[PDB]
Amino acid sequence: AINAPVTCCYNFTNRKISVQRLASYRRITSSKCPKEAVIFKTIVAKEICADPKQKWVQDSMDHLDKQT
Amino acid sequence: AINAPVTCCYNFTNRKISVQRLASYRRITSSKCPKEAVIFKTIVAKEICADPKQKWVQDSMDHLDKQT
Amino acid sequence: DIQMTQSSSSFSVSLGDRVTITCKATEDIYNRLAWYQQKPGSAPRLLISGATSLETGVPSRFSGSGSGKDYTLSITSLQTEDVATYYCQQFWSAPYTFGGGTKLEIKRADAAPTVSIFPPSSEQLTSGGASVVCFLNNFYPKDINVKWKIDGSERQNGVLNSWTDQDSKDSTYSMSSTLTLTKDEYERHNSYTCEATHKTSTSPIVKSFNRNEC
Amino acid sequence: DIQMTQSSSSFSVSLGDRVTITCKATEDIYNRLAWYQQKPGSAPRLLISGATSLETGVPSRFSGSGSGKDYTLSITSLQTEDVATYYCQQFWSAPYTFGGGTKLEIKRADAAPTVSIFPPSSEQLTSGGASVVCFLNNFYPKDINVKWKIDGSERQNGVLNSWTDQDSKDSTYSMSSTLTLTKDEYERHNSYTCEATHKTSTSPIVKSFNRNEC
Amino acid sequence: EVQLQQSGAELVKAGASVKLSCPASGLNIKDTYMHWVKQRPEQGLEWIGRIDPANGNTKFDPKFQGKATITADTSSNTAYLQLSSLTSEDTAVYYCARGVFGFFDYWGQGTTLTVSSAKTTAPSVYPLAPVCGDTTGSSVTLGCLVKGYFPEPVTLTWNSGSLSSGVHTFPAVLQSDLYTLSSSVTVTSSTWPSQSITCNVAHPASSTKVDKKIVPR
Amino acid sequence: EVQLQQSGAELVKAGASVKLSCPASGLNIKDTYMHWVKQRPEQGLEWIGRIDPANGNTKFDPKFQGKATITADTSSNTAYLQLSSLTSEDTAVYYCARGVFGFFDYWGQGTTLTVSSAKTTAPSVYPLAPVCGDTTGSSVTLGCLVKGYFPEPVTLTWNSGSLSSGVHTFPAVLQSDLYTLSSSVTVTSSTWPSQSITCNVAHPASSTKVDKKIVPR
Repeated sequence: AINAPVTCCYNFTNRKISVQRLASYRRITSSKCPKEAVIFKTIVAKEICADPKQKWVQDSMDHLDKQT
Repeated sequence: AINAPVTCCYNFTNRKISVQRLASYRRITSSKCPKEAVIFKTIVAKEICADPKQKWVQDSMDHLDKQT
Repeated sequence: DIQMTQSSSSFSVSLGDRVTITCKATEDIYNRLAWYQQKPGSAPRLLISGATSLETGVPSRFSGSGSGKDYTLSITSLQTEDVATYYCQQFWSAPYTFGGGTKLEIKRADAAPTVSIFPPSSEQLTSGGASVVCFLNNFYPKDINVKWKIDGSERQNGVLNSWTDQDSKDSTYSMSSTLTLTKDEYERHNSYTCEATHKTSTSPIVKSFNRNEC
Repeated sequence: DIQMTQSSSSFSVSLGDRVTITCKATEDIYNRLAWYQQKPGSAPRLLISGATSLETGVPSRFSGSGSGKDYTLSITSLQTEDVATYYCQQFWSAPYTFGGGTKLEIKRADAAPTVSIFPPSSEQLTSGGASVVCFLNNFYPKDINVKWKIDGSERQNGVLNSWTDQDSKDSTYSMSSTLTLTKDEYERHNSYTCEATHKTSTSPIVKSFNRNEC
Repeated sequence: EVQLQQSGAELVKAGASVKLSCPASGLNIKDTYMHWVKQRPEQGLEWIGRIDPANGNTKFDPKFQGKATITADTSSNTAYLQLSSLTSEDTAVYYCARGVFGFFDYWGQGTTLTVSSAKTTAPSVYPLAPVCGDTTGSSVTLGCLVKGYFPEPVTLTWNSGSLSSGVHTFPAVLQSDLYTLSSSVTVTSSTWPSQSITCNVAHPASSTKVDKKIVPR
Repeated sequence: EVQLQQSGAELVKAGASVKLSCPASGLNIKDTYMHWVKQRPEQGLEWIGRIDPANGNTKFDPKFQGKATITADTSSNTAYLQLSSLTSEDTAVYYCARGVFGFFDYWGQGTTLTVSSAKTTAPSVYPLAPVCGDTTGSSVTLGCLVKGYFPEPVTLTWNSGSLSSGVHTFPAVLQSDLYTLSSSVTVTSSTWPSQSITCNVAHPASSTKVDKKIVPR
């Protein structure tokens, strides 16, 4: 349990992502990371780090959450 | 591509793992991590960080690699 | 705003069994619920977020689930360190709001309170004040009622009460009731009584003393 | 030890097409193969490890695959910056060993060399030395042969040659051949010839000069 | 790791204003949202507002607009909570916490704010001994009434701490701007008044320490 | 990020020994394996050995046992490669690299080691001009023979660098312990000897700079 790996974000995509391209998201909060972040999973399983504070990032989360 | 998340290891299991418990392993080498590490995937999909330098860790790798 | 409510504000439980705490949202919150634990002298501790995500340093016996508007926290083989208050919180939309909380207490056999009454000390009388103190110690369950009677009449003014949390050792509770009145009022009457009403007896426990005699 | 070998040590290619480099291990190495790129003035750069894993800063047009003892590196839409030498390396068991390398060169039309011959300068003769220099410039393909003849005889001693890498601009190659001999030997003969043999002609190109006359 | 420090305690007159501070270490408040939460024994936990130290924007629960002012300093990595024209309804415990998403994974130990007009006042220690009719059971109970002090806390022990079993020290209560507290200890009849029983009351704020021997009658 | 620095260049007599150093920054060599690799134009890349800076253990390719000694210093975060009783067979480029797994993701720019007995020697610059029969084409070619210097490098330019097209500067070659190099430039008949053409040879090691005007005849 304590020796599990931790995934972190070292960069934030600077280009917004279409919601029709998103499949799911993860919340990164480990103090082991440089900072809290959001990881988007695209339709094709690609992972992308985004800034939790940007309006579109929050609007996406709200959408994926309200989704099925 | 540049904004993909990076998985790192912040601890190394201090207890050896039975090879009959292992399913696969990953090599962690990103300079973004504190140091190079090995991530073991157990029969039940659990992930465990281990030290690349320990004999059993290397013997495991050799085994999983020579495996199918 | 979204209102969060919890089934109950208290549960008497046993070490070792399974405990379930329930939360109900005023409207769907899409798994954006968090659970916290809080002990008497510190900030709340995050245990679970996203309704299911367990914080790293949190024991695996804790788990949560649910959806839409109904969520539940579950603790298996309850440990003594697990006795505390649990709060659910929603983070779907501001203003963020918490549940009223559920306090866990450990169950034990009934125990009548040990009642002791004390007249004002001489030191205090010298300053014009007159305080009658009464301790109701090591009783269970926690509910109890104290009533004061002067010469036979019930008084309600000048009484200050304080209670202690469940004792980590014997699991009982304690209370202190103080009747405070001017030295002149104090000397104006004679009999001072303290009355405890508690599950342990149909008749209340009475302790008293006459001001005149010793 | 495990011996690694590559299909060829060189390939002439075109910007834009697909390029494949092959590696063959002396014995199964269970995908523990790595690929490196190296340019004329620096250390090799890791591109791929684990036979398939692409290093982060590496362009997606690079990829590798294979198993057991046979592996291959593939580069799509070759870029000019991609022209370099590629090495495969095994890390299954020590001693770790690399392939002999495969150098990529850009293909272009044939080009005969431009031959120029130079007699020893006066400055050098003053020191007892005598060097005849010969440049064979901007020719393609890279293979070329220079032969020296004194008065008509072929000489092989005292000749030092140097070649340049493919020119980033015209894609040709160049060579310098120097015949060095004691000033006394130099003055002992008369005719000094330089002969270039190259794909561009059945007959070799000849440049010469007589020591006596100017 | 991440750790938040808080002012600890504050005593302010009704009508006045106060500014609580919460210094962070182990993280950069620029990268997150800093929140403040109010907690009262009776009405529980209440989210007040948040601030994005990166741009200085805030979000409040309308219920606190014009009473609460959240501000931050990225250089000192500190968050602030200003409360204006305080009333007794404002006295409570204030926590600051981190949480870009809305829940709070890191908290400060909290700062207690008591809205009073009281002044630092030494306590009065009164002994609690049984009467004449009281002295028959197997175990006897003595007590201590610590009254009229401010502000909190007033630690208390018996026989310099070598008498710990059977000790009940009750929480303090506000009695018209002054705190009152009591402690009881139970020993066996044989040990009292044969053995000496004393309570030791300490009130750091007034640099006072008081010992009161419990004597019969 | 991770970056390895290397001695750069070394000149040692045959039979002597040498110690190359590779300082690391951006990572801690304790956490990994530090390797050394030899490279020669002819025989390519060769893994020599590795060291675990944590315990000081080494692993060598038998072919280098008793000729190569790998050592490290966790404090200075430096790796070392010692070579004994050097021979010409030892002159090559030596790289040090990181790689707990066996492949090498981080390399040092490399240190060239030349096994010679030569001494720092200034170069001799000789002009290269056409003969009488040579002076008919549309473009003419002039050259420069830089001979007898040591050690490398000897930069070279034409007309202080304002003559760059048609310039071919060939790699240096060892001629009995002394380097020889040449450069050719091609211009148009009209510009020479009308315009002045000069080669500028620099040899940092001997603090020399030489300009040689190319004059006919």
